[PDB]
Amino acid sequence: MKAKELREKSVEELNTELLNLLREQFNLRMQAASGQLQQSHLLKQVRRDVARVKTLLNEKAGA
Amino acid sequence: AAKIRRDDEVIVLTGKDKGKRGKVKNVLSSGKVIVEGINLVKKHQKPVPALNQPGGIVEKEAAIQVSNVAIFNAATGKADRVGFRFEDGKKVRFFKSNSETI
Amino acid sequence: SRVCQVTGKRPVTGNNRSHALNATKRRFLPNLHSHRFWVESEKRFVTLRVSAKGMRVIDKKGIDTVLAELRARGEKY
Amino acid sequence: MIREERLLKVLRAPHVSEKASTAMEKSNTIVLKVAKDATKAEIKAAVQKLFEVEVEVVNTLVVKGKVKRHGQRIGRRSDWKKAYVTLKEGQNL
Amino acid sequence: MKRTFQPSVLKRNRSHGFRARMATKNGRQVLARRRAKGRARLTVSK
RNA sequence: UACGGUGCUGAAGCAACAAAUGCCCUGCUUCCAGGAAAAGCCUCUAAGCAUCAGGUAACAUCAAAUCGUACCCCAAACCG
RNA sequence: GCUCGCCGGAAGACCAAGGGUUCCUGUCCAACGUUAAUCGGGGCAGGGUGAGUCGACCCCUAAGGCGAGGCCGAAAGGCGUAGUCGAUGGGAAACAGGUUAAUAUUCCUGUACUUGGUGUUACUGCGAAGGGGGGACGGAGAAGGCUAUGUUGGCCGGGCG
RNA sequence: AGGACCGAACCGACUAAUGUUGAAAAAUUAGCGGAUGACUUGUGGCUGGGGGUGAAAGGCCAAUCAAACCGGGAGAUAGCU
RNA sequence: UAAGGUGAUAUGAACCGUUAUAACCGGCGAUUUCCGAAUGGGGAAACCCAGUGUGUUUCGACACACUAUCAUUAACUGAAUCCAUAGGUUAAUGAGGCGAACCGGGGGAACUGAAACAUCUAAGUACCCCGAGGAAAAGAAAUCAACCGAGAUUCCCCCAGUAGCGGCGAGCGAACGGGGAGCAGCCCAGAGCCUGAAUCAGUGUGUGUGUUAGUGGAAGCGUCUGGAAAGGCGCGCGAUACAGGGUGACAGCCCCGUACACAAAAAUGCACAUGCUGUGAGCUCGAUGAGUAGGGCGGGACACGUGGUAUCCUGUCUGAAUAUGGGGGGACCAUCCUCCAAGGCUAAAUACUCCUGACUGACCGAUAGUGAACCAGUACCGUGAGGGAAAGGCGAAAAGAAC
Repeated sequence: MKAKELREKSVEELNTELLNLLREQFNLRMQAASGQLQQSHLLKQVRRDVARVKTLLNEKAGA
Repeated sequence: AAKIRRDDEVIVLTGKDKGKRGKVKNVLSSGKVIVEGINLVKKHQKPVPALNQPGGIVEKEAAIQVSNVAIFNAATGKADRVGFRFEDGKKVRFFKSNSETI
Repeated sequence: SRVCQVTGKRPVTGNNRSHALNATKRRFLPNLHSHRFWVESEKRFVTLRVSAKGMRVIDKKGIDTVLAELRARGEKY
Repeated sequence: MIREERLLKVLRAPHVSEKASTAMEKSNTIVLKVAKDATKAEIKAAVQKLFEVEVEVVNTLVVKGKVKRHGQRIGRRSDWKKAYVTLKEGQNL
Repeated sequence: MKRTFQPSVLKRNRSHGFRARMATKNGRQVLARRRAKGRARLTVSK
């Protein structure tokens, strides 16, 4: 009872993972290669969030 | 738990002037603490971009050993030892020889 | 290989010994011949590479008991 | 059925940003760093989907990594794939 | 002067390569000995 | 012109002769020592099917992926 | 930069093998260069290798390798049928200009060519680890007809030493 | 036509000189033999150590050969130094 | 569990976090590219090329799963050849490969010693191969003993360097018997009195109990020298804690600990009515492992070299009796004693350490100790198998030398 990702146990996890990957991670990669500052923690946060949604998609079958 | 925390009024035990007392600013993983105004060293700062462009001999605090640091008691103005005794999973710190919760 | 297929006789290993007792490594081979045995229950011929002692065992015990032992051992024929 | 939006992570960096790439954008092509295992159909679909532009032909090459370090610690940089993506027409921005 | 080493990566891989080692049980013993010694490259040909 | 160089314009652009060890030529002649294999290609039917599936010709459209491609190579980049 | 010499069936140009960034640009001269070095195949940074037509892959096989079953062998294993790999050989197709500091039959311009998928139309017997043809082959010698190429003349531009 | 003749590439190595801590653990220079053939060469394959291969010298088998190299028996043994 | 963290050289940058939800540690899961037994076919490891389904399709195509071989079993087909077998296909289950030593088996040297060397030795050693387990093997007398008796196997100490074997040379070398560690015996070759009626194996909680995170954990101040006190001096205190390590010099009382007392969501190692599944109990009667024992020839193993040589094993050829019977008691024969081969299973004492944890050392201390204190089986060397280094220390703290 040390981490709280019970918030995204709803349906449309495929839509949420699609918004996490489709142009969010992509635009952060384009921004990081063109040069902007804040992306250093945002890239890690987005790839971790993609890992959360993909674990939950493997966990449940209703979404 | 750690006896000396992030913001503790503490007193030095050994080295240079051991009478001075100050507040911890950082606790390092190497078993060392930065206490405010205690190990003033004069670093010869080279010129560099971003911050510290001209450089200087500006004093800076060095890390001192947390064993060389003892906590301070306001009621009895001496160095004191710390114990961890309370009933639940959150153990409070108490002063030895006074039995008062910090 | 040179295996009797009914008595399990393989080449064993011993010595050529002479008058001066010079030991030289030699091997003793089984008296192996390929023989077609007529089986009456299956009404056919079964070819086995067997020793002459193996054919004596086949004559004594019958070919049906022998082939039952070969199926029990799992050996093809 | 244009390829999966998960699979359209092949585009890695927008612009290699030197005189060859900028001269190719001045005349004809965008130059991109596109994955290692990306095929030309994947790069074509990814450019046409993730950008508004239309592409005619994609030319790819594999860049080998260099060593760049002294003999105390010899190491190698990673191989990467460089795509010349031809979309010379119909953009003002 | 023609020297003894005349390189060819095809003959190198056919003679001393990983699959040439794995074909015979003795080359698999060579690979077992090199894994037990701890070589960074099993077949330096490959 | 920062003298790396850039851009515009750009006339004649034909004929004869001599020519290979290259091409026709995997040809021709001759000889004995008597000079790979299989597929691509063409054709024939067997089992099967019959306005079906296929094969031809025309037109239109799509596709041709992946890897190599720098540089040395009678050598200061290969073997010594 | 101007002279002088050297190779020129190479000491020129392009590949294959082999090597693996030595390629180009900026910067540096500790070590490495049998000397100095401002230079470098050296150090450190960037950049640079763009293909339906070139090669590999791919289809096919030679020598040979492996080889279901199989035969043999104390064991390990040896040989080998079907088969499946194996180029150094045999099957589709692109040329000339222009361009980069560094790519080039790949990029650009001009003009093409080949092999498959799908769809429409018109005609119609289509169909195979099968049969046949073809691929498909030696050495030497001798023409003839050419061409790459070269020389000379014409033409054009410049010259008037 | 020819294991024909002369002579380059190519293959080889008869003589001499130099080099002998070499430019080179067999080469350079000046000549020399073959140069359509028992030729020469590229690529790949096969033959494995009391074994192979040898127009045969015990030659060659990775600068190693009257028995390769590596590891092991192994600290063989050494009445010798 | 926590007030600090985002592994290291390695700083920075951008951030996360208050102890009730950052990070760290543990249990259980999720993911786990490609190669490699590599398993769809191939291959020059980390690559090339597919086939069959299901689904999507913007018609460009995409995603996922399966497809190796062998053994066994089942189903359906299926020749010469009518029946049938051989073969073919599908499905289920198992295997494959790796790993340091120990163990069993198949094969098996030579150097050497004999002061040469061939019998002999080295030595059934090295090595090669096969197989298995946490141990393996062996194992419940066709065993010894000696007229008294012991009562399966294994391991240790004696016996004993004995008896013997031996070019009676070199050398090899028991047994009986005794003292110990450990110690339960069973089952089939078969029918009736019995049908869970006691063992054995499997199966999810329970008790007890260890493991995989952890928690609390005593008691020191003044002064001198000194850069620094843990040292000298003085006065106390704790001790079921004076094991150890760090801290600016040598600390029981500064820190981490230590003695002691505890702690588990979950996953896990062992004794039961353990709910059950199967095998299966005790009584009577019967049977008592045949190409076998033995023999001839050639060998091997027994300490035993064929010798006067018993016993075991069998490549070859033979070949009984079968409990009024047979084996052994070291040529052999009588008597006597003792035991039942030709079918199996079986814990413990025994061997070993690739590993994990704790502790120890009249072990080493950077030419030593591992080859490797350090980015070491690395750099280099070799076609390859393979060979194989050198290289530690500023300081208490970078305060790593502004100008």
